[PDB]
Amino acid sequence: ASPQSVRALLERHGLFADKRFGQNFLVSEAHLRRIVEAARPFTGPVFEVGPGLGALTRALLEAGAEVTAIEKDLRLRPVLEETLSGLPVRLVFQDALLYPWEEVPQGSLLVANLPYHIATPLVTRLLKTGRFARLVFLVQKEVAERMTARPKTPAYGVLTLRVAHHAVAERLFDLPPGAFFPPPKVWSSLVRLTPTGALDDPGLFRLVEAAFGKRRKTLLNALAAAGYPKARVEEALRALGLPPRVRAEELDLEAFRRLREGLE
Repeated sequence: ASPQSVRALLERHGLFADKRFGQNFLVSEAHLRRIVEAARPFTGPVFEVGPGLGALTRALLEAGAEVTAIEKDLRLRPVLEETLSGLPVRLVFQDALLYPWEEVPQGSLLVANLPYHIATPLVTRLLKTGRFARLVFLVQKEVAERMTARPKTPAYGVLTLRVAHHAVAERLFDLPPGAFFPPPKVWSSLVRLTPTGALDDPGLFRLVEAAFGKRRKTLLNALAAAGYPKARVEEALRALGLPPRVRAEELDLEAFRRLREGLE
């Protein structure tokens, strides 16, 4: 609710949160409301990864969502059981990487608060299922930048292309450190993904992973390192009108698909 509310709730449960705690709790009601708005309409059940103290959980329920809140930090069990007491919510303590995503109804909604820098494993797991109608991510600003990056920019990489393959992305707004307690060192952002129904293309992503394997290598050399024969790659690049020493970061999703087809 605000820094003293949170601190007092955590202390009741013998917890101390500073910048090392592992998460950052929403204390901004204005931002809370905007997040609920981003997730509408509630046309499928919501799976909320990282409920924190349950602030968003409560707001989602009040807006008519059905929510399954999935929390990795077992220390928050007494806190959430209290804050969610008497509410129609399912509370699960589990690493979201292990949650049975293949069980969720097709058309479900995913809302995830992922405060850390490397979000790629989980985002990839969720998108590969093809089971969500909408995914809303509250992430570090730099992660949102990667998810929505243009070619030839610092943020551009495998995660950009994974997102683009499965979904249309929107960076909706940023959130300052002061919206959270403890305040994080970086700004956060809210990103909405609307899946297209595209499922994995595993051969495409073996190529894309290889292409971005080493930052300061040409695409030719990066693919050679993963066992794509240079002679075959050279020819494929020639056929596409690409520079012989073109770099992975210069290629868009369409170009990666054409390259993959060329090599097959």
